Amino acid sequence: NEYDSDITTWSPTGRLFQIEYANEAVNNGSATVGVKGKNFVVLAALKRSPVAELSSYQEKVFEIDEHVGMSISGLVADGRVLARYLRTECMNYRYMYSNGMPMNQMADMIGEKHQRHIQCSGKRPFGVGLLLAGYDRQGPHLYQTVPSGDVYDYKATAMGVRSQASRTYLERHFEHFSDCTLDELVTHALKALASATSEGIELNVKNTTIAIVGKDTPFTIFEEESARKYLDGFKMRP
Amino acid sequence: ASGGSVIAIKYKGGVLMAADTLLSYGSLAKWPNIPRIRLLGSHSAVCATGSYADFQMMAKQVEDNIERQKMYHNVDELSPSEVFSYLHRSIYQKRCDFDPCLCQMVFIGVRDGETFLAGVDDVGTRWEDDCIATGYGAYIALPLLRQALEKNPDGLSRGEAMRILTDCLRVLFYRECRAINKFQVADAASDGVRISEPFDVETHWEYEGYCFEKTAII
Repeated sequence: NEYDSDITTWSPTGRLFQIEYANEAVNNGSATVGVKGKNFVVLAALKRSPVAELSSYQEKVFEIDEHVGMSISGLVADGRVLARYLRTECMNYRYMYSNGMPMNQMADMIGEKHQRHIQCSGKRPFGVGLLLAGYDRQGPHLYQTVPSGDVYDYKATAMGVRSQASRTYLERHFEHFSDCTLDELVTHALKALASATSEGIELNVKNTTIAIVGKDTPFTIFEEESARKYLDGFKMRP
Repeated sequence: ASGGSVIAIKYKGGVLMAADTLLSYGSLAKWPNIPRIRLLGSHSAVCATGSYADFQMMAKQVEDNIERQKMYHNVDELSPSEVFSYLHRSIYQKRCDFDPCLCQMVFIGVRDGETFLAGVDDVGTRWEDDCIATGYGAYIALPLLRQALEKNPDGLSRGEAMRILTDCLRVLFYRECRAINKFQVADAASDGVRISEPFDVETHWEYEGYCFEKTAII
């Protein structure tokens, strides 16, 4: 196989192998699950567990503005490159029009920023996938970006290592999300997330982040302190 | 070329912006039949005092931005306050380059109840009231509008505000040199901005104190 040496080489079957490799970087990151309701969006990310006494803590969830937010998966050293740009652009927009940038415009910005990096020789595709969570005049939006540059407006999604089981759970309850309320949304999201962890590991405040953004609710991250309202009572009931 | 004065007032439910339809070249009344009220998007309208080239360029630059934004992406069109904010930021940015946009603008707009009326200078100053006026209308017209507002703060009616708009346009015609008696009134209600056909306000020049014998300095 000599047709993956560069990002600017087409295989005889019209494939870009560097991008098909970059997708494997997302398929091996920490699992995250996003669930979009009628008035709220809930992201639930599974961080790294403490080794019996010691707590390694890495920022996967980011706030981009009062109404936006994003959970990355894959190489974080690219997620920060994109979060700096998204923050800069939502600020350049709130400075001109003095209002929050609409999601349908920010998703396209992310798409173009990705695509600009998959067409030249001295570049490489971002090996990081995003879960955008926003709210504007038109209501809650949940996107998902891939390394190839696509953007998908989702109703409920999950990505990361062994996220196929999270999707297999979500593809049974995703028809009733427009009616379940906030607590029910965060419970659906946590139940879907805990379905991607290892065998003998369960969800608890130590290894879970819960971000929420809705109509009257700015983007709030939830770590150990107040995650207990949604996390301390939680059982993976089969 | 340069426009005249603009006045504008909020009534119960909408905005009214009146402006004379004339462009002057210094002291010469050059073009008396041109429209000075532009309207941007489907909710807002603008009218500028002073140089016409600068207003013509700025209004074009902020009308390209609205339609593109709405056509490219599936988003709602910009509210009045946001397109005015963009107007203000662009005027200030042109001023920092010593490339001023030498025209005081009055900006009106209505979107589903939240009625908006603002004004922006050319140095970057912006403000918002229940009555705006640029050019000489800030001295002659504005006091009358302010009194007609405060004599009943509950909110004027549409006819009761059109009356005072005519009464101030009359004085602006009397006491402003570079002005003519053919105005236009853009009325912005919930449906959207609507520019009226040119009309003329009646005058009075038959005081007895103007008789030839009396005004005589023999």
